[PDB]
Amino acid sequence: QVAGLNVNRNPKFWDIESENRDRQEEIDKQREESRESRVIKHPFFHNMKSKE
Amino acid sequence: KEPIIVLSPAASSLVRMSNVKEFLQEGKFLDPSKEPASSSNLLAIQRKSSRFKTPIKLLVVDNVEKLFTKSEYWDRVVAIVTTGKDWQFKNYKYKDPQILFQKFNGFYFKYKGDAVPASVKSWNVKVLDIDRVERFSDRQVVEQFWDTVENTLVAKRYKS
Amino acid sequence: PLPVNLRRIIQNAQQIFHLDRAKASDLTIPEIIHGVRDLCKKLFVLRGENELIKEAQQNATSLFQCLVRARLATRRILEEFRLNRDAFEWVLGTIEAQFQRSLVHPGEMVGVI
Amino acid sequence: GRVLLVGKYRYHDLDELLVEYVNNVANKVELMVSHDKFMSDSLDYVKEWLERYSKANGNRSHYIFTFNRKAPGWFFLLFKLNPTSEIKIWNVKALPDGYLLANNVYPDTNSLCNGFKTLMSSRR
Amino acid sequence: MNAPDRFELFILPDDVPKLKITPDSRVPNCIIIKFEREDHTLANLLREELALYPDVTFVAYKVEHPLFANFVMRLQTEEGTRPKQALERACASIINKLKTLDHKFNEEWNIKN
Amino acid sequence: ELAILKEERTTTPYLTKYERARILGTRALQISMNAPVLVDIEGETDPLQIAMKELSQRKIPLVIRRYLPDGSYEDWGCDELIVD
Repeated sequence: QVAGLNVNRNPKFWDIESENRDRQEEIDKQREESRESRVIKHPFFHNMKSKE
Repeated sequence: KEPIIVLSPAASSLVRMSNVKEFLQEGKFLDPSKEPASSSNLLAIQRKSSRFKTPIKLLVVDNVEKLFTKSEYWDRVVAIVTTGKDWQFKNYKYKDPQILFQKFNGFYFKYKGDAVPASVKSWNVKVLDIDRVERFSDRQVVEQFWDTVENTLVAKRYKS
Repeated sequence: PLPVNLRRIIQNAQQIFHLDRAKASDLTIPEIIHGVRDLCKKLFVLRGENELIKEAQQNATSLFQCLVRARLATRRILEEFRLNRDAFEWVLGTIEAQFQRSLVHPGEMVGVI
Repeated sequence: GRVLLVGKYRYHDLDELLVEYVNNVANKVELMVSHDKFMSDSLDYVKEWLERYSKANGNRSHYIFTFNRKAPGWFFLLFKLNPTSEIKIWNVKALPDGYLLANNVYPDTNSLCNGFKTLMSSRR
Repeated sequence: MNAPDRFELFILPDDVPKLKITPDSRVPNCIIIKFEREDHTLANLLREELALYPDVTFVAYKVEHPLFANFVMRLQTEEGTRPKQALERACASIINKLKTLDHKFNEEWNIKN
Repeated sequence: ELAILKEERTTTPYLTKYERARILGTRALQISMNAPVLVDIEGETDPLQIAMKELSQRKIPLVIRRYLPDGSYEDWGCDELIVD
C-alpha cells in the first residue's frame, strides 16, 4: 500500500505515458552501480587486456 | 653415481634452474624473476672443497616425476629446497613433509628481513638469508649450504 | 675506542671459510694492495664532491684508516691470518657495511644525551 | 581465492595450478610438435599435403596433426584412408595428463596414435 | 583484589581439555603433551618411570610458571614404539606398583596391630 | 627555490631509525584507516606487521622530505632509501 492518495489518474486528465516513462527512467537510474579495477600481487600478473 | 639436488618448481622460489648454477657454483646471486625460465630440468654443477682433493660433480633436478623412476635414485639425494608448500611432496618418496625432512636435508631460501612461513618453522629445515642490497654475503651463504651438503656426503661415505 | 671490530671480522672470516690447514693461498699481493687502498676511500662520512667536503672526509677517517692499514697488511694477511680471495672480499665488504652502520643518525638529540 | 577451479581440476594456490596444469600442457604440446606426424603450417597447406601424399601412397592410410588456430589449446587430427575417401577432421584437446581424443585420455603421442588406429579398426 | 580463586588449581574448566598432544617435528617420533590442572606430583612420577624404559630415548617436563597450574612434557621413543603407548605403559606400571604397595602395607599393618 | 634537484642530493642514502619509525607508524595508521595495501598479505592482520612487510618489499608509497638547517629540503622516496 504505497498509493495512499486518490489522485485522479483519468487518461484524458492525466499524462499517463509521460509518468510511465519518467518512472521507468527513475528505475533505470536506481539500477546504477559502482565498480573499480582489481589489483593482484603476483610476479607473472600484469594488468593488461587480452590483445595486450 | 653423482648426487642429486632437488629444487622447488614453484615460481616464488628464490633458487630456480635459471640461476642455480651461478648461485651454488659461481657464488653470485641473481634475481630469478628477472632471469628467463630454463627449459631443461637437469643441470650439472661443480663444487670445489678443501675436504676433497678433486672437484665433485653434482646433478640438479627440478622435477622428480620423470627422473626418479627407480628407488635407488633417492639414495643419491643430498639436499632438498622447498618453498614451504605442501603440494611439492605429492609424488615424493615420503609424501609427508616431516619424515622427508628428518630423512633428508631441507633448505629454505628467503630474503633478509622477511618473515618465515609457519610451515617452515614447524619443519626441520635450514634457513638461509640473502640480502637484497649487499652482494658480498652470497659466497658466505653458499659456503654454509655446501658445508651442510659436504657434512652429509662425508657422513654417507661417498666415493669420488 | 674505534668502530668496526677488525679482530672479530677476521676470526669470523676464518671460521666461515675454513682458513685452517697449510694450504697455499691464491690471493695475489697487488689484489691485497689495491683492495685495502680502495677500501680506505669508500668510508663515507660525508657525501659530496666539494674540495672542503673531501678534506673533512679524509680528516674524519684518519685514525680508522690507520687501524685498518695496521691490521690488513700484506705480510699479516698472508702469514698470520692466511686469508684467500673469497675471505678477503668478504672482509672488505663487511668492513664497508659495518662502517656505514656505525654513523650517527640525523635527528639525534646528542645534547640531552 | 583459496580454491581455484579449471574445469574439473581443483587447486589450492596459483603456483600449484601453474606447475600442475601449464607446465604439463606445454610438455604435451612440445611432444605433439616433436612427433613425426605433425605439421605446424596452415590448414589448407596441411590438407593439400595430405591429399598429395595420399594420392602418391594410396596403399596406406595417412594421418597428421596440426594446430587449431580457431580454438586455442586444441589440435586437428586429419586422416585420409584412401584417395577416394573424404578427409575427416577430429578434435584433440591438450590436457595436463595427455591428449583427449574421442573422450579417451592418452598419456603420450604414440599411445594416442595406437588408440586412433584401434578406433579406426573397430569402426571399420 | 587480584587474587585468583584457590579452586582453580585443580578444577578443570568446561572448555579447557585435560590433555593436549602435539607432535614435535624437529626430531622423529616425538610428541609434546600439555597437562592441565596438574603439578610436580604427577609430572615427576611419570618422568622418572618413563626414563627407565629401554625404548624411551628422551623424557622431560617443565612447569613454566608457578602461578599457573599446568606442565608440559616432551617424550621421544624408538622407531618401533609410539610415545603415547609408552605413556600408557608407564601409567599402568605405576598403578600396579601402587596396588602391590598398598597390599603389602595393609598386610604389615594387620600383622603388627 | 627551496627544493634541491635529485642529481645533487647530498644527504645519506640510508633510512635512519627515526624515519623508519615514523614511516611505519604513518603507514600502519593509514592501513588501519582502510587504505589500499600494495603487498600480498598471507594471513597477517596487524597493521604494523603489514606496514613492516610493505617496507621490506619497498612498496610504501610515501616520500620523506629532509630539512636542511638553512631551510632548503631534499625529497627522498621510501623505495630509493636503503633499509636494513
